[PDB]
Order: sequence, then structure tokens, then C-alpha cells
Amino acid sequence: GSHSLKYFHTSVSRPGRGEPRFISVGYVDDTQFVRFDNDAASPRMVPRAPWMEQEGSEYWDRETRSARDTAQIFRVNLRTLRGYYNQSEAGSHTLQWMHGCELGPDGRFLRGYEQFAYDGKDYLTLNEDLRSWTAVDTAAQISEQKSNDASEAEHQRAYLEDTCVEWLHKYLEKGKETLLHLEPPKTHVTHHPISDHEATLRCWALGFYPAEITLTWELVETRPAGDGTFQKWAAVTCHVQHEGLPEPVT
Amino acid sequence: RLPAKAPLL
Amino acid sequence: TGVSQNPRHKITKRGQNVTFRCDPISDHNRLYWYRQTLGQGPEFLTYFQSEAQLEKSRLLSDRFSAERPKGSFSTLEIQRTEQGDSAMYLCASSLGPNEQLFGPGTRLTVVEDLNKVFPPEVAVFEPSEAEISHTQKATLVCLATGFYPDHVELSWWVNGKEVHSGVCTDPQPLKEQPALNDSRYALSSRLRVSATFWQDPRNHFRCQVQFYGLSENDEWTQDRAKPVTQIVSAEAWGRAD
Amino acid sequence: MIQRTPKIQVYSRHPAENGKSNFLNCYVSGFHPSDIEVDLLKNGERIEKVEHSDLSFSKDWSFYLLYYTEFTPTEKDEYACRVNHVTLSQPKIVKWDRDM
Amino acid sequence: KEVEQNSGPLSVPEGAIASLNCTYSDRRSRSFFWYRQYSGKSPELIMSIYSNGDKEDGRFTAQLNKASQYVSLLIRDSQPSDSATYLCAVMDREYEISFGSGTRLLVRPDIQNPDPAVYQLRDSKSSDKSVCLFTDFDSQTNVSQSKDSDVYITDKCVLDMRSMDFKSNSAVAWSNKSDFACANAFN
Repeated sequence: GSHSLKYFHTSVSRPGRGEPRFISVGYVDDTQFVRFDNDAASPRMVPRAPWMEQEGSEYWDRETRSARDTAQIFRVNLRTLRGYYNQSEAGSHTLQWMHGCELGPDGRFLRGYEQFAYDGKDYLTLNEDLRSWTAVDTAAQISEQKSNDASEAEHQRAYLEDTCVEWLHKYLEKGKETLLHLEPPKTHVTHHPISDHEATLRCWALGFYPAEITLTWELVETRPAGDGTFQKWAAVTCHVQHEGLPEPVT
Repeated sequence: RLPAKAPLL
Repeated sequence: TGVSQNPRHKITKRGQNVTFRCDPISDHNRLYWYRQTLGQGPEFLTYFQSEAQLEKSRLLSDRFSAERPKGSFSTLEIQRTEQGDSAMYLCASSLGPNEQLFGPGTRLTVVEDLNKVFPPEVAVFEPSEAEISHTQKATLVCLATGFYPDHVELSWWVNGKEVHSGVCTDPQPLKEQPALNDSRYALSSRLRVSATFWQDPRNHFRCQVQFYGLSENDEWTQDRAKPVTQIVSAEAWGRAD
Repeated sequence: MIQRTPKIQVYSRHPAENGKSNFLNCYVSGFHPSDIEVDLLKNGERIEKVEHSDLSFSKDWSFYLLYYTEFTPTEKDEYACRVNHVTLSQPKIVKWDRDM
Repeated sequence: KEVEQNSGPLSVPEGAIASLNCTYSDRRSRSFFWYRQYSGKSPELIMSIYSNGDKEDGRFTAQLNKASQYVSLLIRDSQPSDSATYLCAVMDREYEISFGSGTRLLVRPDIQNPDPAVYQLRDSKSSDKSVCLFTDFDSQTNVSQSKDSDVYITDKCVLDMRSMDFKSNSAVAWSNKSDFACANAFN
């Protein structure tokens, strides 16, 4: 896999209880590095990785501004999308927005993407050309037209191709000690007897970064340790693939 | 870094 | 919802304070304050992201200040007002870094003394007989004289309704004495109709001049009537045959 | 309107050794909408000082949080994760199995 | 200046295409705006362009060239109603807007049948006061302030009698001395 800079934006309308909830989280690869929560008193972008704690106020001012602007545009979008679907004011609804750029082995732009989802279901998607949008619904068609007429894609393309890449480079550098350092799984198998008749084998992987991994031989979803690393196991030899070890350990 | 201008739906 | 700003015109005595208000478009989180003088573009003063004042001009005077307490309406206050403060104070809102849409502005004139402020005298002049026979067309002229300051809005009214067609108001007023810096202003306007229309004596022609003067909160210590904001009409009826 | 039920995983950062400090992790995932309540339990008792990751989501738009607390496990003490979501009619409880 | 515009008056005959042109410093500027501002009024947003090429709205065309760092406004079939200051506004890579000083457009009105004439009018209320009206001249005529001080003379002005598709230029003069001859006043 390739280096990336992604953000995951969530807006939730709160009928009766005032302005919608809004949260943005920034990830380089599988490391989270920033957060904005609008439920704070004076809501600001904050660092959420030790290598971001040395950034000046110029940076946090700007990201705080972007996030606040986003939160306000998302508030309007929720109200607008309500009208499109002829839903009442009484019910809570969700707008989500993921966007990210990826580098190739050459450290150049490789691909960008953006997607909006309304109440868990895809709504509007940026196309690979980074020049046009694709609706799913009829509702999303008014959005496509509106976005198209607005040249919304011109803005997102410059972000994805130039900004998102220039800043991904700055983040990989500021936190090289942690982001470029690989950590392969520590593997072992454990014996769990169900009776004298049947037994259960469990292939463990622990303390690995990044979270991409395959356990081959009941497959449990990859999960975080809370120290930056990840954990996984499979159950019924066991083959373990991860970009941190030269060949699959069996 | 965030994009300034979240798209308008 | 557009952008509201009050007052539209404001006369203040040099050395006094003034405070303008702006109400932005509901869903707009950004509010911008700009100043504009003759034949220049808007100059940045300050802007607010909701309640947060994020920037101010490096050159902004200590006398200039703005607030947006509830993150809604914004006020701009000028203290110890000077002649040079005379300008157009524009407010603009935007939804994030989208388009900036402007309010109708607050035009501030800062005058030496409020006794210099007079309202307009207005006369309508009837069409020349010569013009009617030559052209089968009749040009009413309206004249507004002895007003200060320059704030005026002239309109033509025919049979109770305001007319735009055949109307033409001077671009800008002219000084009754180019010599004096505190000179009073005159402004002319033309309404042209068909000779037959001017000759129907059932037709009523009114030149209305809206003057922006003192507010009810301005103190007036003089014999002549308080030169408040007010309308001054003059009229004419059609002459038959 | 899409609703998905949390997948819960109760587990520890490091392998469990009695007497020595660790972290207890509850990983709720695959849920929608975002409103969820998550307590960690020490023998059915609500643990007070509990922290949680910032709300994020996966490619299917489903939400995921980590609730975690610093704990010293013992051979006697039982631990669990209590999770309420609009989708459940009653709180789901998952007990910590140090072999899982 | 981050944003450049010829401030000088741009004179154009009614029906010509007006070409308003604006140049910006930051090669990564994000959005580009044309405001119309009539005398004594606030700027009105008329065109918004972001992408290389042309946007069309009525008799208006916005042209954006990110390579030459030019942004232009075209006014088809230019009418005197378009006489106004046109303000160029550009948001830089950071989305911080700058307004150029603006370009004053003056659309000279189409006068088909000049009939240069001066007349004299009397006040509806008082026989005693008069004004002189120079009317019907063509859009190249130059009106001049007199050297009597007590003689006031206005700048020209085009009315448009919509119903009869007729247009006329007009200028006024008056005094309070009453030696005042109408036939001379205009030179």
C-alpha cells in the first residue's frame, strides 16, 4: 500500500437541541494526527499525535477556520438535503464526507477521491477525472447540477493534487520516527480445548503497524491496541502476510 | 491540512 | 434574505462618534467590513467568522473598532470622527470562502457644524411651447437647490405612480459656489412625455426629492426648522390646447 | 434510512498478567447512526475514568470508537463492556475473555 | 497591487461589445468575481468564474485564463443602463479576496436623429424664475461650465422614452440675475 492523507467529517442534526454535532479527524496512513469537535466552548483544531504538538498558531488558526467554515456549510447542507427528501424538522439525519490524496512509490500524486453520504448511504461522489460529480439519487442530481455550475470540482482538484500532497509530504517528515518506521506482527498460536472431542486453534498477530494484514489458515475484525499498533486473530497451518516482514511467516 | 471550501449540496 | 445595513446615510459633527450596524444573510458565517472612497475599490477593515474576529487591517486606526457579540449582527464604531473618515462603509457576508455579497452600505458625511446642513428647495419648470410644436415632445425639468450635504434621491411621480421611462437625473450634484469647501449643492432632472400627454390637464406631474439630513437624536439649537431627513416635492399639471 | 448494530470486541492492549498494569479496550464498530453509550464494568460496576478515541468511520460509512481504561487485572475480578445503541432494545454486555 | 484594472474611463457606443480586463498576481488564485457598481450604490455581484474558459449569463461573458493570469468581462449589445464602475475581485491560493480599483464604463447612447436645440421653461408656481434646456444633441457633444459664476450649467444626461423607442440627451442651465439669455448659455 501507498502513503495517504485522509479526513473523515461527520455532521449530525439535533432537532430542538440547537446546531448540529460536527467532528473532523485527520489520518496520515493509519495514524490519526488531528481532530476538530464543534461541541468544545471555543472549538479549535487540536493535535492528536505527539509530532503535531510543535506546530505554530498560524497552522491551528487556519485549520480551526477551515473546520468552522466546513461545520457551517455542513449545517446548511443538512437543511438543504432535508428539503430534497421532504423530511420533517423533528428527526436527526447524518452528513458524512471523506476525502484523501495518495502518493506513489515516486512521492508524486497517485490518486484523489471525495464522497458524501446522507444517513449512511452514498449520496455524491467525485469522479476519477477530478472534474465532475456522480449522483446516486434524484435528490443528489440537484447537488450534481449545483456542484457542476459552481466549479466545486476545480477547488477539490487543486486541494487533492497540490495542497493535500504538499502537506502529506510535510507530515511524513515531521513524524518520520513513527510513520515511516514499520512494526511487523509478533505471531504465536494458542491451544483452547472445547472438550476431549474437539479443540480450537487461534493464530495471533499483535503490535503491528500498519493495519493491513492477512491471516489465512472464524476471522475477527482488526482492532487497535491503543499505543498506535493493531491486533488480529483467526480460528477453526496459519499463514500471516504483512508489509513489515520480508516473507509470510507460517 | 483541510480543504478551505467544503462543497455546497 | 440580503445583507441589511443601517443607517443608509449618516451626518455627524467632526469630533463626534458614530456606530453603524450590519445584519448578514442568515446561513452566512463570515461578516466583512470595507470602506470605499470615490473611484477606488473596497478597502478591507476587519472580518468575523461567526463571533470570532479573525483579522483587522494592519493600517486600521485605533479610532475604528467592530464587534459581533451574538455571532449575528455586527457594529462598526468610529470614535472622534474626522473629515477624512467621510466614505461608504460596506458590510459583506459569505458562507465560508464562497462569494462575498454586499449590503446597501452606510454613507458617512462628517461636517464642520450641523448649522451647515440645509434641506433642498424644489421647483418644477413647465415645458417650452417651442419644444412642443418642433418635436411633439414635452420636457419637464426639476431643480433641487441649496441642500447640504450631497445626500439626495430625486424621483418623478405621474398620477400617483413613480415613473422611470423618459426620466434622466444629473449624474452628481453641482456646487452653488465652487469657491467654498462647505458649498451647498444643486441637482437637476428631466421628465419627457408626448406633447399630447402634457396637454391632458388631468395629468399630475410631481418631482419628489428625498433628503438625508439629521436624525431625531441630533440636538438642534437654532430658529430655522431642524434639517431632518425629509421629502420635498414640487408639482405641475398639464396645460390644455 | 440505514441502521447497523455495533460489533463489540473487549480485550487488553498487552497479554494479561495478574498484578501488573495494562489497558482494557472495548472496540465498538460497524454501527449507524453515531449516537452510542459505552461503559466498562468491574464486576457489573461502572468504571469512572474511561477515555474514548475521536469518532471516525470506515468505507461502508459505519462508525467506530475505542473506549479504554488503565487497569490491573486479577484472577478473581471480572470485566465487561456495556453498549446501548438505538438499534438494540436493551443494553448488550460482552465479558472480557483474556484468551480473546 | 495583487489585482490590476485600467481605472481610466472606457467609452463605448451603444451596441458595441465592451471588453473589461483584469490581471492578478497569485498564479494559484482560486476564484474570480465581477461586481457592477452604479454611482452612489453598493457593488452587485454579476459574474463568478473559477475554471479556465468562459461563463455566459445574458449579455455578459466572463473569460478566465490561469496561464496569462487574465480575467475579462464582455458586455454584448452594451446599453447605457450598463454605464457603471466594474470591480474585479480575486481570491488568492489562501482564499483571501482583493478588489481592484475598478474600471468606469460609459456606454454612449445611440442618437439616430440629432436636432440640437435650446429652449426656456418657467416655474409652475412663479412666472419670475426660468431654466434653459439644451436638448436633442448627439453623444459626442461636449457641455461646458460658464464663466459668470452666477450661471450654473449641468453635465449631459440621456433619458429613454421606452414606449416610442426614442432616446435624447439633455443639459440644464439657470441663474438668479435675470440679465440671463437662454440662447447663449450653452458653449
